[PDB]
Amino acid sequence: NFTLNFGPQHPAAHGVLRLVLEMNGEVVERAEPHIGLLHRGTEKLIEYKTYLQALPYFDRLDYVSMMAQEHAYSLAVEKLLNCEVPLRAQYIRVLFCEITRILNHLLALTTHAMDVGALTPFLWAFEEREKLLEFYERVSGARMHASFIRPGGVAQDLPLGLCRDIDSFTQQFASRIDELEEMLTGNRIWKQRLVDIGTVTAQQAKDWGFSGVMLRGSGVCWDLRRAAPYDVYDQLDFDVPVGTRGDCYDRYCIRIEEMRQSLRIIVQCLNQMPSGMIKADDRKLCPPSRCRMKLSMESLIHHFELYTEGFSVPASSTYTAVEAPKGEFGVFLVSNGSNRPYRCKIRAPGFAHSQGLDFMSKHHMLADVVTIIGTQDIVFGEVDR
Amino acid sequence: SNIRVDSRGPEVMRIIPRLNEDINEEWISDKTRFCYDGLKRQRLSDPMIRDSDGRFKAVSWRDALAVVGDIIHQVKPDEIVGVAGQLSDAESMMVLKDFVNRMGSDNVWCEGTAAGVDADLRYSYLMNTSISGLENADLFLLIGTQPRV
Amino acid sequence: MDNQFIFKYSWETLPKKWVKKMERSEHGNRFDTNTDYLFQLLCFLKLHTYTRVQVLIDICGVDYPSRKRRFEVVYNLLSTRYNSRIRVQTSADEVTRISSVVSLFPSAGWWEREVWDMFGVSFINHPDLRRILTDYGFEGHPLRKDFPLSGYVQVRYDDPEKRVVSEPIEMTQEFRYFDFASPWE
Amino acid sequence: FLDKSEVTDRVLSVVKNFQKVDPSKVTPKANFQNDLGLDSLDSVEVVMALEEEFGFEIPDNEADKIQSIDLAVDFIASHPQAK
Amino acid sequence: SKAAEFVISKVDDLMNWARTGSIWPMTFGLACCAVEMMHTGAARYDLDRFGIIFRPSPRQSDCMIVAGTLTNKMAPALRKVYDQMPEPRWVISMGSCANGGGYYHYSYSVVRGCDRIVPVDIYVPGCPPTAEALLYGLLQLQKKINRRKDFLHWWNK
Amino acid sequence: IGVPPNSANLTEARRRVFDFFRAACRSIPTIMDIYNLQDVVAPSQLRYAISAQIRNNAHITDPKVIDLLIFKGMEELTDIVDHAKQRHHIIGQYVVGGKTDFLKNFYTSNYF
Amino acid sequence: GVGHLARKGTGGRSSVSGIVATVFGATGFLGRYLVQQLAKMGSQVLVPFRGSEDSPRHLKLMGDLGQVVPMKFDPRDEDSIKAVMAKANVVINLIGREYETRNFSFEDANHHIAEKLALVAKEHGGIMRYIQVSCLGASVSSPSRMLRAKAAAEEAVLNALPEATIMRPATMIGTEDRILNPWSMFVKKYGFLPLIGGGTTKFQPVYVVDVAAAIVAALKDDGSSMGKTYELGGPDVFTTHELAEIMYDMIREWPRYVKLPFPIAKAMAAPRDFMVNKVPFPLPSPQIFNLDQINALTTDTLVSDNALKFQDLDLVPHKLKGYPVEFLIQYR
Amino acid sequence: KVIIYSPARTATQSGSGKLGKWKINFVSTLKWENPLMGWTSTGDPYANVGD
Amino acid sequence: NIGATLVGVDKFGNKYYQKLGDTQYGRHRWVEYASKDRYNASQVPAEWHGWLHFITDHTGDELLS
Ligand SMILES: NC(=O)C1=CN([C@@H]2O[C@H](COP(=O)(O)OP(=O)(O)OC[C@H]3O[C@@H](n4cnc5c(N)ncnc54)[C@H](OP(=O)(O)O)[C@@H]3O)[C@@H](O)[C@H]2O)C=CC1
Ligand SMILES: CCCCCCCCCCCC(=O)SCCNC(=O)CCNC(=O)[C@H](O)C(C)(C)COP(=O)(O)O
Ligand code: SF4
Repeated sequence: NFTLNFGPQHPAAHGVLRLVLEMNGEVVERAEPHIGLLHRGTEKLIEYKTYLQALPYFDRLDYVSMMAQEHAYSLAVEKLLNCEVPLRAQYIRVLFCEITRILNHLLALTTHAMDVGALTPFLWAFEEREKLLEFYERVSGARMHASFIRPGGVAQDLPLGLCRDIDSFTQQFASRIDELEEMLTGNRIWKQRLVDIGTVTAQQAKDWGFSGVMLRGSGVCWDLRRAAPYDVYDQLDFDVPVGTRGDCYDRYCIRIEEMRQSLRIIVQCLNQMPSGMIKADDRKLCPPSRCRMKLSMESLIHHFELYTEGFSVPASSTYTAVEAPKGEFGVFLVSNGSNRPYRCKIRAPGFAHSQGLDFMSKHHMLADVVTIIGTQDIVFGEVDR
Repeated sequence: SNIRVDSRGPEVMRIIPRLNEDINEEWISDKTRFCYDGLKRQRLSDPMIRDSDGRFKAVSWRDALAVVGDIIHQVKPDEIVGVAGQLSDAESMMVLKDFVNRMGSDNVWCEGTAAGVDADLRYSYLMNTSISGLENADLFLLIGTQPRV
Repeated sequence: MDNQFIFKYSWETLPKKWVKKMERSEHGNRFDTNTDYLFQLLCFLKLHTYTRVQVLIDICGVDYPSRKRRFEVVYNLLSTRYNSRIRVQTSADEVTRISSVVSLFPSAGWWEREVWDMFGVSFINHPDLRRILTDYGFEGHPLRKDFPLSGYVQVRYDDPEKRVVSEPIEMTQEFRYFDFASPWE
Repeated sequence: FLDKSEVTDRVLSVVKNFQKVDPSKVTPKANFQNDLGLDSLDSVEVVMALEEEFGFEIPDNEADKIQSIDLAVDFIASHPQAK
Repeated sequence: SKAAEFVISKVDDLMNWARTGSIWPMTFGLACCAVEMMHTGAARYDLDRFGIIFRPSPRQSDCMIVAGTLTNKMAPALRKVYDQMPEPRWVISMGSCANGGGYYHYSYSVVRGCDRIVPVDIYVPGCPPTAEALLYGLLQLQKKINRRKDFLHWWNK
Repeated sequence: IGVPPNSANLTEARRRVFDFFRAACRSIPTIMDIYNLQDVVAPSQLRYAISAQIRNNAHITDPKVIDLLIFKGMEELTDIVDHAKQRHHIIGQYVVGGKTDFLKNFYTSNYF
Repeated sequence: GVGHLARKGTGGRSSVSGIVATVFGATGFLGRYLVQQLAKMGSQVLVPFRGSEDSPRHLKLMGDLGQVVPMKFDPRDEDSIKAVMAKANVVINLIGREYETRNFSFEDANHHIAEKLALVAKEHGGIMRYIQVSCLGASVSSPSRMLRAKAAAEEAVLNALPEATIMRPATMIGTEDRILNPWSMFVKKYGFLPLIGGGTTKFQPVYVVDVAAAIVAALKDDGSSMGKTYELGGPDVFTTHELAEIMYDMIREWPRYVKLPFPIAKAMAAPRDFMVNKVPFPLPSPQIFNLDQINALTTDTLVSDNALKFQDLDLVPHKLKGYPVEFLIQYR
Repeated sequence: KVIIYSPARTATQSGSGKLGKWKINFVSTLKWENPLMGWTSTGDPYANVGD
Repeated sequence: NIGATLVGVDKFGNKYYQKLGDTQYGRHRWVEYASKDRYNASQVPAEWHGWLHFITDHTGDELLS
């Protein structure tokens, strides 16, 4: 057999994808992904930054799901600090994590459909993507890399009309999902290009470290929001979709259902969001109000110390994982008692998924490798840090 | 005195004391503290040789060394004099002494106490009582010295 | 199921000569074992009925230049059946080869390659132990504490040579390290 | 089988390219590591040069057995592949 | 010069008009700036409306948008892709990472600016740049193209 | 295949050194074809280069250090066998190559 | 003439040398290497260009940031040359043309521009080192019109500035030379390489990086180079036959020569001589059959046995058989 | 050539928290000034590793 | 520019228009540049920049005072 190279430099398939395929005929016998083209040394750069200074690094890890990584980093810091978060801040964090999950699912589904060849749903989905990036651009100052979720509470409060506009969005997102589903689910070409492609058993998913939609497509009912709940996820009602055959079609159906359930969770968070303050009251770990720093001596001292040295985490180490849209996103944070993290490993779900591309694609057509790659929802910002 | 030089890049910002129970004991003088200003003013940076009219022109290291090495061979061995400064370190003084001795001269000395002082026994030019040992003294007799300056 | 139960059960069931340090806390139940008992411990913890740990979350190294055994290798484990997490740690220096666990957990290959790339720890019986993240021909292991943040070499295009070349690093603005540590900590 | 003349020439010629081997001492019976004071690296380098002047291969268990040029030239003369 | 100052001017204006009206960039998506490029070409901003259509291969593209962190392992491929485009070509650097290394400037495996590998014509600042910021960058590139006088300079030499 | 277990004595280290050297020697013809090194370098200058590297790392007496050196050399050889590294890189590394040193250094810069 | 350099670094890209050079005509073949070697030591280079702004684009990569500053000028205008020369302690001249464009004749492009640059350096006192690059065969008696103009520019620049060094290289070989590349293009387009003199003329080709390094070494001298005329030539004295055979070795093509006597090639290159004038000033530039170049291949051009060479600068030229000609594999 | 030393307490503060740790000083003094913006340039990889 | 209301005029001559939206919006805050020579793509002053980008509801004539 001969040796083949797919390096697509154009972001019509990821952009930094490098597959070295060994093809016998039209089948592929092994897929060896060469990673490292987006290894920017993020893990080492964290050790040279303050805990506050290292927060924006997590925005750029999984750049389709920004709030998910910040939530995990903040939860790890709170665990190592034993910092209590107010209820309103928790509700805001859950609301924006579910908005992020919807954004990631839309981008994944339609970028996967465009690789297959369905050009129309891509722009239809990016319209709603623009609508949600508007909500990110309102609360923070950035459309994508919003350093909104922070270890203490949340960065700053919500503007006046955000709840009303999000409700107006949720009034029609159901019909948007319905149209997108009508374009693809019933189509016979879409079924023929996904059914029985990329089948994985539950044992294989567990052995290879699969998580999220990859794991739940094989019949394993494992959701981190229900097994190890965090924030106010245990006060909200939502179902966990589970696959039956493990192929690429079940992954797509579960990705639709998860986005519908995220809409449901968003509605519940909007309805039940209480009033109160958005940060921990321990000003030794959170910034003072701009009116208090300019009027009180101790508030000014706290502001100075926080924005030069930051807070110091007591010497400990822990692993905290959240249910990122891709799967289980974990942060292994080690602290030596100083103002800078001693070690911070980022456990990316895309790493364990791109590692398993070799066995999912074996004895498959060459044209099925793109579908197998697109069903895993891989971005290389997290695959190689 | 033991100091702690703080710098920001290629320049010295400030000088602060450093603990030494036997020499300075957490204090330094004003001259020590505020001498860092002169390290960046009127600094010689290029080898220079006078011209026919009497002006200094910047010259490479090779040519200046060539000029001095050519002139050093035209003078009698006892005509050579080497004088070390007050800020010189021991290694450079040793090298200067060796260089002047090999040329056939023996006139090497320092800026100040170099008028013919006998350094043959090493108790005649040192504080045989340590500075920290002065705390046990009962009577100080300062013979022609002003330690304040 | 819980940290209070797993701790006691593994205290009783596990052979005593394997584990030499057991922490039971809310940050995580850890096990510290010698490098020659790691594979045995993980095989036991993967097959036992009451400790069915079937998911290896990740493998990470930690650098402690002040220790004799410089590197600490951490195995974060997950049990889906009992909804519990277990962490197992070992210690190795720069010139000892620790046993690989790709036989038990097939996903361990890429994290072991990443650990070798980032810290220089070699794994016995690894099907292919080559660098996975650093550039081709990279010299040195970046995640060590003694490795400079910006590295040793720099990359630029050489027009006469008509190729992208590697040169010794020379920063136009050096990294400014700010010392914010307080004496009253 | 091969005649002794050509194999003797081919083993007497290539050995003088080590920038230290004395041309006066090389002969059909001259041990590599013992008689010439060679190193084990040179002891394997001579065997490698034997497969550097031809395409045949020497297994790892056929290189460390006898470091004698007489047995080496006998083995070369008993190499059907060469000519 | 009775008509050269006129005819050469008009033919050069025609050349510049064609080049500004039909730009075919090659998007070199590398990181989160690729999401902003995809948003720019989507329905809201409609990069197609100005005549810009993206191309997969460098054989048919006259522009090249480097948008993402350029690593040491990826720079040879970047240069190889750049060397394959036809002569009237331009490079647009998008985001802080492509401009000067950005947030990974002091990394051991990051090229501190794509301008060390390829000559850059327009720098679009941001992290990530707004889609309208990329529109402004493409408009600035168009403005620069209109400044070219290829036929007049060819005549003058 | 798998990484060999750590050695126990210097004899095993020497045997692995010889095995790696032979593997590199068998790898010489392949490099001459993957890269256009035919009319560039003699087939023995490279052999001398590997011999010189082994000889200048030959003062090591720790079997673990020798095994790590062999492993790194094998990784470098595998990288060179593949088209991963550029052509001038191996030619930049694998080629064999008056008043006073002090005075030249003095003329160059103050930092020796 | 010491005072034109002050090292402030490790001699790398971000290092600083006290050299601020204005390299005229740096958008050509030799400039691409001279500017690269100047920028490697940390010397700021001003690259004055004319016409399109895309010509100096490839030179921005060579410096770190602000080290290379392209500036437009017009050789006809005198204020532009003064403007692009103000901040400069060193001026290097590379302006020259081997063919004739109706706007700029053989004398204009090779002599008048150099004379104007030397003058402008004279009134603008402050350029410590001035370098003018002529051709090895430059002589008043030379039949080739280009060489005579270069020689006249030599006496002009010496008269205008006695301290100006004259680097006088021979035919250059490199990735973008105009001798090996046109030959290979003719071979790949027509199958045979014509020999204008029958492959008998002898000359000394020099690798271009060696010439650039020689200019750099002359800049970083001990002062002996000032007011000298070096003759830069390669190690081996080749001929049009041997170089063509080496090219066929690199191109991997079966040799096929068509010998052409001097008169027939002279008459076949004649049409472009009396067709310089036409409705368009531009005309397809000659590739191998320049009448001036053919006239230049009538007298053997060798480095003088009694003139300065590479070995007087502590340099050794590359052998033009391996690395120097490896660029020809692109046509293989 | 490196220097192994224990940094001492600063004279402007009475706290003794940043004491007892040992550092390796690489004596990395080769720095200059960028002649475009005045930034401090360096060519030494061990510019701040020990700190 | 048909069925639209002119909000105000700029110092550069730029005219700002507004249209009323109901449920989907579109063409409700735009500028008619007073120039046509490529318009430089950035000629909106600071007082009118906020109104155009929906940052503030003040027109820009009111932002001056
Ligand atoms: N084999 C060779 O190449 C040899 C070269 N030399 C000499 O070396 C020098 C440069 O070498 P090379 O670079 O190879 O030759 P090039 O022709 O490649 O250099 C040409 C340069 O001259 C400039 N130039 C030409 N005419 C004018 C003009 N009328 N006004 C302004 N600028 C002008 C060009 O600018 P533009 O491109 O914008 O016109 C270009 O920058 C020349 O003087 C050449 O004679 C010496 C011996 C042999
Ligand atoms: C193109 C090819 C790519 C790869 C080329 C290779 C690149 C890496 C080269 C390897 C680098 C190393 O250090 S790997 C090899 C390093 N290992 C040793 O040096 C072992 C210590 N040496 C000894 O024991 C003896 O001196 C001995 C020399 C054995 C003989 O002498 P004797 O038997 O009498 O005792
Ligand atoms: S500039 Fe910012 S958004 Fe763009 S690739 Fe770099 S980090 Fe990501």
